Amino acid sequence: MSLRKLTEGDLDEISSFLHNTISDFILKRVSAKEIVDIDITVLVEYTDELKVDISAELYLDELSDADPGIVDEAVDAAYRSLESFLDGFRE
Repeated sequence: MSLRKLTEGDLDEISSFLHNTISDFILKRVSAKEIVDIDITVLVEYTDELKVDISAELYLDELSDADPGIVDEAVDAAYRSLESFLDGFRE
């Protein structure tokens, strides 16, 4: 481990990195202009043990047509990119 004392700042740098990771993954899956909107909430908590919880919603136009997992791929890509980003600190 080679980081800082995890408080609101560090935890939001991670919440923002996770939000961008899903957003950029959604943009490498389907266009921001085929999308009506996206709703992404990243939660991180510490109660003797560490919790990280990622909720993402992807709202396409009533005309678009995309893959039956394209959102789940973004959240999984964020969780697995977090697990390997943490391999840089926890192995």
